Amino acid sequence: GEFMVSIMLLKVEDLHVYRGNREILKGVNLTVEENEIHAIIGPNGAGKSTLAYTIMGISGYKPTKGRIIFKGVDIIDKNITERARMGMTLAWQEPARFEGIKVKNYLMLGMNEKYKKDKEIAEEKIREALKLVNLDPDKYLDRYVDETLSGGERKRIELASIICMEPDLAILDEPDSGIDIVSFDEIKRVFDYLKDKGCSLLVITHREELAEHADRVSLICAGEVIKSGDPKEVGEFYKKEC
Amino acid sequence: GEFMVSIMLLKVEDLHVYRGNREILKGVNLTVEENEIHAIIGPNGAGKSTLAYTIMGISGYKPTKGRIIFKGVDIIDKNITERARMGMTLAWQEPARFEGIKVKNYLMLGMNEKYKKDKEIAEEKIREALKLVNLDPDKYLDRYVDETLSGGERKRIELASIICMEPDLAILDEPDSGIDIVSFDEIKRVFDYLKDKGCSLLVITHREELAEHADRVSLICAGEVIKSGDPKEVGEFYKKEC
Amino acid sequence: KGPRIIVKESRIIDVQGDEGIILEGKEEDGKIKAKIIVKKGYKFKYPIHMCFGITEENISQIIDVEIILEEDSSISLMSHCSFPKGKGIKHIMNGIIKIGKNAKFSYNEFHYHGMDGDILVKPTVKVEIDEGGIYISNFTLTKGRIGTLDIEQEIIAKKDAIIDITTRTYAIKEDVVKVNEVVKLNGENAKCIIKSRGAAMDNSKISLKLKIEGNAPYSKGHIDCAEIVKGNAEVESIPIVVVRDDKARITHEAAIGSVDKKQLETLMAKGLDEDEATEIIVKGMIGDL
Amino acid sequence: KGPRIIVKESRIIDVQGDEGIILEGKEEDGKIKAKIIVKKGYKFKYPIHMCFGITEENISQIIDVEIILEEDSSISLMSHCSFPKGKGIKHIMNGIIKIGKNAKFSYNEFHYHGMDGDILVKPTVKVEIDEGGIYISNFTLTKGRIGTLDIEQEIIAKKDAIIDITTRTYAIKEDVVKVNEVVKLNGENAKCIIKSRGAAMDNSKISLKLKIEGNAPYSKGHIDCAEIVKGNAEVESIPIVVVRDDKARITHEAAIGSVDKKQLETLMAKGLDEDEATEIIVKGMIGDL
Repeated sequence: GEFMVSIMLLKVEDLHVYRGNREILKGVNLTVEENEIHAIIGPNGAGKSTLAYTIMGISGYKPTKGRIIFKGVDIIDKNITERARMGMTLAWQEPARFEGIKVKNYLMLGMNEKYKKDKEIAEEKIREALKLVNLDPDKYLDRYVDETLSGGERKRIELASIICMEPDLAILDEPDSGIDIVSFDEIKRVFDYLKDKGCSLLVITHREELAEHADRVSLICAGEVIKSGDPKEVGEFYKKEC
Repeated sequence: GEFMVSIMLLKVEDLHVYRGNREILKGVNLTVEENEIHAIIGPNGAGKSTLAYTIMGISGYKPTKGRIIFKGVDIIDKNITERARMGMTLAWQEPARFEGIKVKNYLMLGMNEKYKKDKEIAEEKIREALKLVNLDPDKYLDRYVDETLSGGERKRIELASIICMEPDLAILDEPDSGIDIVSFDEIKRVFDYLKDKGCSLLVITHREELAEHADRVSLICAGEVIKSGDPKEVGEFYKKEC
Repeated sequence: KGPRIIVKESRIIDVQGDEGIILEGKEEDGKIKAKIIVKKGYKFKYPIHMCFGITEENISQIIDVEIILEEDSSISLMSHCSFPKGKGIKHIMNGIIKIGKNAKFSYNEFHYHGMDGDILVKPTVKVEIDEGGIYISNFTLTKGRIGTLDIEQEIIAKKDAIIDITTRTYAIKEDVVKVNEVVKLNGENAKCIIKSRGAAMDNSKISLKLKIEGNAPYSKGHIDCAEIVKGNAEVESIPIVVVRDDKARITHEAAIGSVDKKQLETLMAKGLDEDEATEIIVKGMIGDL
Repeated sequence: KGPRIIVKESRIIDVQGDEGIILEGKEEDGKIKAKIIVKKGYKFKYPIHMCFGITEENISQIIDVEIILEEDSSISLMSHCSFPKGKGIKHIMNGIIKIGKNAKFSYNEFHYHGMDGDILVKPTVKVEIDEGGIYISNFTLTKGRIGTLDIEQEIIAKKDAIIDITTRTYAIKEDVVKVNEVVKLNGENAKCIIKSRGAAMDNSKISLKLKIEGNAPYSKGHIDCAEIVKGNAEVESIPIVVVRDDKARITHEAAIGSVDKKQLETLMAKGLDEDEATEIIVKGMIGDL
């Protein structure tokens, strides 16, 4: 209902999303609070990606029943651009390749107003973001975000984009996949940096080990939130009950 | 030299592999012993994939200096087929899709003579291999190993193939990537099963958490084996010194 | 025992049609004139048959057929060709298919030939699809010598139509395969896929011209072509894409020549030799496995 | 101050060639006859220039050039065209390029035009590549109105040759873009890539015919075509693949029509509107971004 909504950034109420004849999300009740790293775990086919695309307003992910409230506003009639302008962003699992867009210009797209305006401060933010994702800024600034990059380079540049954007809500679809991750300390270093800045992360993942580093974890099984709360408790339940 | 070679399955001696003008492997000294899960860790561009392809005899991965001895035989003039007939196999990171080959027929290719020998045993091994990788045998046996499958389904079928084959040496390039892994208990269940059967696994990985479950770990940095020994020992060194 | 059209040699053997499926047939000027009419609302789950047998030398099996599907109807036609003698055979089919509003037609033709390549299989199919219509077409010629295959199709699609056209061939000796298919997406949101799979060996000659025109907003199309070349076989792949709307999008992908190196090397890592591995790939490609 | 060939209007302004790079030039029958000869062993790291300026009305800048590169030589040619007035202009280049054993030639042509489209840019390039030779070609026309672009190229390659041909275009108003390139991989292990990138707006007409013939063992090729359609623009993509060897392999991929939905939606998730996001994609496509 209306209980504790004043400290809630995102509120998904009994959401039903259909993909063709199949109902993928069968009543999703999920909330994201301010300054929280809330992870979403679940098996293949549970609706993890569908949920992330429905919140962002991606075409073809329209709810049949339910509502998505972001910042107190029901975003039912808002498009991707309008939802992004409210402080919500999505990092896809396989970030799109773009013909002829340099890294230095790509990282300026959607950049936070606190960096975006001053040029020498915006250019410094790019360096800090590329250095956080273990990429040499001078080796990548003039590279294109095209097919030429490795999947790990392109996904690290996408992680740097989330850093430059510094959103109120960052939806991260499988952030540790395809980056050639050395250890969870690499991704935790980025997660804690965004958290300290005031961001909330909606980390979508199938890897229980990644979810344990989050503040809260929700287990989605067949389009429904089965258990939610403590990361280690709901995590151990996920590994056991599948 | 010749010390402890009688219990060694694989012996890579000062191996130099060139890919174009660049020398990728700059003197690799690595050994794989009988009944051992020997993991190889290293950053991107260290030569992990190149090493796995050079041992298997993949075209375009020819050594300039050094030798690869498998089962006491120097396999310098042996092709992929000839190396596979000696008990060595490779599971690629992105297993190839095939037009019109069913799962039930794909899992019979290269299957161990202990099971291939009898129809009832071969059909039983195909069910336990698919059940071990958490796939419903009846839901996948008549599916094609083509583009239609998800990356996770195709890579789980590839792990099932390694099980059916039961090689003396199984080279596994990034076995926990692209499978939608719930936890390391899923991959360890498969690793222990192969180990109990007498297989040696040459697990190639960039993820330190995965290498911790192996018996021995070798750190490859810029085509050379820097540290080798205990999993937490060399694993922690890799996270710090990179 | 089923709505079927049997043609042995150049003569009609049987012409039987059930309730809601009018099957007419006659012989005029050396050709067979068939007319299939699926009545409005009739959705048949059992496939209609059309058997063509040729055992005599120098037979010219010419069939002009018109298939009409009325609004909300559904039918599947399974054409079977058995030409084992193959000395002077000529199977020619000229078809006019009209798929009504929200109707669904599926066509599957399978050929079984002998080792004589004096066969000419020549289908020409004109297809007109109304708002919401569906057309699924499959031609398979992987048994015996093809001889000379000459397929020509032209499909005109209106709003919300769905087209799926496929060809699986196995060309050997001096076989000639000619495929010319055009799909015009002339209505909003009309979708199409043209797929070609096959293997060409010995002195075979393959020409695959596959075309999609995205002429309306939200029309989408994809051409997928894959052809293995073995021996002295020659292949030509001409996949045309025309776009006349800024909200239309068509893609194509093709791979022609030797088997994919990763596929070959993956099977060789299982202990199969290069010839066993290639044979597996080719058999899967032609639908044998 | 550099081996360059300057042509203002239909006249040669300058003809200077350095040591090991013979640059000849004369005017005969209304055409310019140039001849560039790169001497055996000479690998020049600095690019040769070729400027073409046209400010007069009704100019027919016809240039017949022959470029010969001897064994183990290397050169890069940077042709620049400035046609700002654009009324009745006609730039025609007919070139014969002969790349010797282990020689390397690179050609880059950039155009800067005004807003009137009475320009005809017509390059015809015949390229013969010997064992181990390299040919790199780039035509960019993304500034002002193209007018009518008519590119024709035919490349014949021997053992171990490498070919890389690219085209970047930005067609507006009633612009016509015609591209016809054929690459014949006639020697063992000869490799090729033909790439086309571009955006077509308003009432432009694009025709891209790109062809690769894999005629020898171990020859490999790839055709990559991507073209954005905006407004009432019309595009035709004809990418032909011919394979005449069982150890040859050629692939092709193309995407024609509206911008990729994932690319558009990824930029809109950054706060850009559909028009800003499309503008970014199109600018990157044409090499502006």
